[PDB]
Amino acid sequence: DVNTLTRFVMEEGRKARGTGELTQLLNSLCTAVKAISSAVRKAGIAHLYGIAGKLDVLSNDLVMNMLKSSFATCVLVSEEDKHAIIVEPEKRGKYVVCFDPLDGSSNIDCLVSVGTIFGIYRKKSTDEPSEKDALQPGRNLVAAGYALYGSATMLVLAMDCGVNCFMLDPAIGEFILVDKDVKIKKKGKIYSLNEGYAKDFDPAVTEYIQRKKFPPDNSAPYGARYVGSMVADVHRTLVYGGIFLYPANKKSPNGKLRLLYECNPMAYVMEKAGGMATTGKEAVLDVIPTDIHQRAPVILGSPDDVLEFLKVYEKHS
Amino acid sequence: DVNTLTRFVMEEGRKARGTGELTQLLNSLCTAVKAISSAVRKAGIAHLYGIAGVKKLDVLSNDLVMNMLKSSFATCVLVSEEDKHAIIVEPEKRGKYVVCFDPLDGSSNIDCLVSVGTIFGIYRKKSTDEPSEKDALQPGRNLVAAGYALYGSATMLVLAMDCGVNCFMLDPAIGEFILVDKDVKIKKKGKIYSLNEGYAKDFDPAVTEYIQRKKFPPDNSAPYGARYVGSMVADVHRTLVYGGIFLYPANKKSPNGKLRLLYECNPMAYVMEKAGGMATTGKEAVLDVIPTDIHQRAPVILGSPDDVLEFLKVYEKHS
Amino acid sequence: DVNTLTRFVMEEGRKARGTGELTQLLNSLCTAVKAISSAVRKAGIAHLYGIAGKLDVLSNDLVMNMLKSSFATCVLVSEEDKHAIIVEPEKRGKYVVCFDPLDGSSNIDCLVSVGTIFGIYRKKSTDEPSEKDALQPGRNLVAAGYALYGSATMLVLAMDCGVNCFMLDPAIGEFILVDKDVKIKKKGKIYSLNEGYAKDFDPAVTEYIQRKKFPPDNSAPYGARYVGSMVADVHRTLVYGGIFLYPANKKSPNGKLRLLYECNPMAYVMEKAGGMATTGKEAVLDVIPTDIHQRAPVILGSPDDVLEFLKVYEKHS
Amino acid sequence: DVNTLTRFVMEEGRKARGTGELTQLLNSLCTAVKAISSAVRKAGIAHLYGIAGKLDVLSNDLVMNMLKSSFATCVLVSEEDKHAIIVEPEKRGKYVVCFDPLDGSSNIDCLVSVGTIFGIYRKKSTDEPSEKDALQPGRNLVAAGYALYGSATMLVLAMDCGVNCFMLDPAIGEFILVDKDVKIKKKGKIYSLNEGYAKDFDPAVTEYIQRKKFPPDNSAPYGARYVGSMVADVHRTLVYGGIFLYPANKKSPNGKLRLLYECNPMAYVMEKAGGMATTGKEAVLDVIPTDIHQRAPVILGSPDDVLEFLKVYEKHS
Ligand SMILES: O=C(/N=c1/[nH]cc(Br)s1)NS(=O)(=O)c1cccc(Cl)c1
Ligand SMILES: O=C(/N=c1/[nH]cc(Br)s1)NS(=O)(=O)c1cccc(Cl)c1
Ligand SMILES: O=C(/N=c1/[nH]cc(Br)s1)NS(=O)(=O)c1cccc(Cl)c1
Ligand SMILES: O=C(/N=c1/[nH]cc(Br)s1)NS(=O)(=O)c1cccc(Cl)c1
Repeated sequence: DVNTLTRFVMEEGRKARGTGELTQLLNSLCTAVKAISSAVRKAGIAHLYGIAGKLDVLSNDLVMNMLKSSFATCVLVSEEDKHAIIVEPEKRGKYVVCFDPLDGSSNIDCLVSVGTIFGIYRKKSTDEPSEKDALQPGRNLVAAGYALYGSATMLVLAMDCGVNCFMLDPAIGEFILVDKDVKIKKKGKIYSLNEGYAKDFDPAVTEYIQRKKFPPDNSAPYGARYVGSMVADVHRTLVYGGIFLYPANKKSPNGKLRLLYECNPMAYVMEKAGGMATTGKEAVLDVIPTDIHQRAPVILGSPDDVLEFLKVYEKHS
Repeated sequence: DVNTLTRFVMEEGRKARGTGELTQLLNSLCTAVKAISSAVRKAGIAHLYGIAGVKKLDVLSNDLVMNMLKSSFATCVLVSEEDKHAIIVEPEKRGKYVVCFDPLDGSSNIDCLVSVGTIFGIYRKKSTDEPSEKDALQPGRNLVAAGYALYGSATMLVLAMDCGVNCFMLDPAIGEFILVDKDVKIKKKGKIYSLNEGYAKDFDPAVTEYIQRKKFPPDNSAPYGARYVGSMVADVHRTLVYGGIFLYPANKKSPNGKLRLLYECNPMAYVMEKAGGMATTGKEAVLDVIPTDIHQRAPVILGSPDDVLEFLKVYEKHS
Repeated sequence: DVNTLTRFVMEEGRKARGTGELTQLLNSLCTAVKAISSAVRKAGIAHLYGIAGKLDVLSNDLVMNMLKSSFATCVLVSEEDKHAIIVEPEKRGKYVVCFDPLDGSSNIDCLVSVGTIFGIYRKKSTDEPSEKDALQPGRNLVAAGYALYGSATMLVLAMDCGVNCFMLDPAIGEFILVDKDVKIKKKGKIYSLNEGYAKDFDPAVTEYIQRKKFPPDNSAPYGARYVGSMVADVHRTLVYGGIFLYPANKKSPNGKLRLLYECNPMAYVMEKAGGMATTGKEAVLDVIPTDIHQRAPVILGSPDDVLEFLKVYEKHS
Repeated sequence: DVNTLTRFVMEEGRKARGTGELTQLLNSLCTAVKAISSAVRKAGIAHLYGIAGKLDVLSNDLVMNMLKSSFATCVLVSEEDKHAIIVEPEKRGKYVVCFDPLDGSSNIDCLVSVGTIFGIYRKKSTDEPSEKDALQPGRNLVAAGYALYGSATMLVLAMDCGVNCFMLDPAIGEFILVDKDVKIKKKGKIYSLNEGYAKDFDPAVTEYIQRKKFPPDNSAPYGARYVGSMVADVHRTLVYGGIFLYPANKKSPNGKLRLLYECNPMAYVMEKAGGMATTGKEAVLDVIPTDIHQRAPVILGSPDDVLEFLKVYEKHS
């Protein structure tokens, strides 16, 4: 039987006998994603160019509006907003969502794949909601995922039941389930990082990469892929296996990427898919945050590859 | 005024008082590219998943381009990455142009939603003889027109001709290519390098040193950033937009590189040069190589002239 | 607040504290309507004309398959099928659905508006599901409506809460709520029927139509519109007021329109809009059917006009 | 061999060895139509209804700006504008274009089919361009036709070579040629007019219609259809045969439909497809306009139908 994202969320919902609040939130987000996809693919661009005589802002506005009006959220953290948004009393629900509405967008000039990253938490207690409700480790995530706007638009959604991939059929505006209960490869053949900054690498990253290009065990060198758009690189890592790194270098002791709405959601997907995600010192999902916009170093991917990185990291102490 | 691919080509076609054969061919190419875009974006996939309840994308793309160009009445010889021999347009349908194309480059990785693209190169038929494969064995310098469609976050057609490089965005709401960047030029010098470093162990000594300089400059400037989508169209378009360098060079294991000359390297080299950039095999100009085999490979280094020169410096230092 | 069909239905569903079955059915139906729309609008027609080297049947398959896989239905009556379809046991839910997957497709050659009409009942007994479960008077309906594939695609949904119209935004495949709680005008200015067949008219219809064209007082005669496509004429009757007629006569004593999946859901929509629908002898919604494909006469629309028609009808009784 | 509007026009443009100016006019009109089609199908309506927190006017702007920018036109007349628009000198071309950018749009509240109608003349006078330039009889037309935004969008183009029908495939934004060298039936079985004006009909019309309902030879009575939107009524007349009438009445002593951009284009299409269009007095195409917004009575369709009507017009002087 054909399955759609809306249908799959409603049946998972009916199974868990929940109130429907998580379904309303996910459906609202699904609508936002289709709106973002439409804009990203430049639908209606001819009007801008004067046929009848911003994108990251629109993306944020779309996600903000869709979630507020969902009556399922109370606290919203976005890459585009210095402070958490507190949902007005009347539209309040029990969920905290942290999102990146259009990751990769500063490089949209070249039509690079971009994406939307999201993670959903249950609010902490009865206390009037505040920014603190967002300061939660990944381990608390109820659901997470992303929409990649690549050659086609795909939504990846991870929850307790696992990871499922839905392709947007733009002819009908519907996410079709194409990959069920997906699991990452145990070990891959591709590593992904910005090698351009080799100079600043932690000695362990240097040795790990060296092991990829010159294995001392006669096996084939890994290929390298690095798009520079996190959703794109993480998606390829999920689909093909391998390793993706944005490591802590001595000048950036906490990485570049953001914990709340890039690192945590991706780590949740990875683990739900049977891969791993570490900062080097600990599981990404175990980091306890003190700032909504704080950074984290991150290495994720196939378990065999991330265990191999960790083993090297342990050696260098 | 608002300009569209078709408006642009008819406009240029009139300025030069041509027959309209090249215009008819581009129009057809544009129709096939919208159809490839639609399918790449997975419109109608719900039916394949049994919503009511065929072809692989590379095959469909090939059939779309072949069939559009044939029926254009503007072509006589078609070479595709997908077909071993040149296709010889049947006589009733024959025109004066030779097209070499890769109908869906980068498709071997379409499983992870990577940016894919269509690449094309157009030649005037030289000789007087019945058309044949040999007509496609023209050096890059003979190209009347070339470019590519990139099916990325959005769809863009890049069209290069004698008058420069023009970038058209597809508005899928109306199915028009909108001219959004006129007469494009690449930066003299960029801050990105693009190649598969995974295969460093097989690098040409010259490639190894060039890359080491990018990562640890001797003049202590800031090191370049690295990017490699692994899809040529995407890597070459970024090169064109942010400047820098893209490499797919020869080594011992592949003395002639991996990328194809007629339908990948030539068209991208032509684009690069019309945008005032540089494309080299290391020993000669990509555009100057005389082909002997329609599917022959070429090493390619292309991008900002200052990066390409700097690579040649290092390549010369190693003979 | 922006509202969609999915969000609307989940909202009305949580208010009523129902299980979700109705909502899964409406979501499935809505997905089918999007697919019918895309095909009606000829998306992908270039492939059939050879760019690379049934519509009534497809519309039927889309609805049948989406409804079957909704888990919300047990008996399906279609214009297109001789007998009722009984959903296999693993898939059985509580609703009986009666539909016309592509009303008006008869004249789709001239690109006249076509539509999808549906009516939803609850199965009444715990008997094994059979055709008989579809033999309910329209008073028994839980939901009814239609999709109109016209200049735009619109979904009109009637429930106890009233009639709501949703406009499909094809950019994103969401039906947007555009008219809340619609009511028909008390009296209209438009009469709609096939006047070409006047020689066969009942003498009551003849006189009623004669009075529309030749008022006894000094009032404006009525204008006339007849698309010949039932969804289009009914939707116009809904928005502008007036009367639509496909009445009985000597040659066709039970009219020509089908009761289960044409007259009943239009009668329902009309009555929820504060309008009327009669056979001439009784309300359409009170007819007890004995055959799934039985015909009914229908005269519907503004209450003042239908009451007037009934006045004239009775004069010839 | 698949054919598209742009390709067909180029092929035709090359045969006749023309300069390409008309091809640029037509391509520009084709682009305008796709943009109107997309607005009429309400793409991006979600943004108007607050998802991120006038159509005849837009249809007019699209057609005007596309025509102006084509360099192929000098004088433009539009249903929407009081006076002829005189193209600025730097953009001037040789063609005069009369159009109704969105016909039937007054009833679009009910999602009735709408359309775009155009007629194209070569400028005949050597005077500076002015309104007079648009005042030629329809006999002078070089090309005419319409787009019908029905259940799908079709462009109908009529020129010297006859009438051709193109279906818009909105997946790729290309009009695909679907019916070549179209001919209307010699005699039809449907008549089309607003019978609500029966009180104002002159005796010839009244008699003609009587015959359609009560044939004096015991052939089958005609069916009646009247969408009330001219493009739809005329397209059906084209596709199925029969007759479409809009005679004069007390509100419209000179008739209702506009001669320049409603009656001429349709008459031209009708004549090229082997049909007829009359005012009762003379061919619509032979009427010599004096005002750009002047109206005309029109009776058009199958030849044997218009001939039968003209006989009855004769019998009443
Ligand atoms: O969807 C829910 N409940 C429902 N009941 C009926 C319908 Br239709 S949806 N509940 S939940 O939102 O809390 C939930 C629980 C688990 C998984 C999901 Cl994805 C959603
Ligand atoms: O289009 C051409 N001529 C025309 N005549 C009328 C029209 Br409309 S187009 N000629 S060409 O195809 O040979 C040509 C020449 C130069 C540039 C282009 Cl891109 C196309
Ligand atoms: O949807 C229902 N309940 C729900 N619980 C949670 C979600 Br999310 S929907 N109930 S119902 O399907 O029975 C129903 C009841 C009344 C109206 C509607 Cl249109 C739907
Ligand atoms: O198109 C024209 N000429 C051309 N030359 C090359 C191309 Br490509 S089009 N001429 S025309 O515009 O005047 C013309 C003539 C007859 C029919 C048409 Cl529809 C168009």
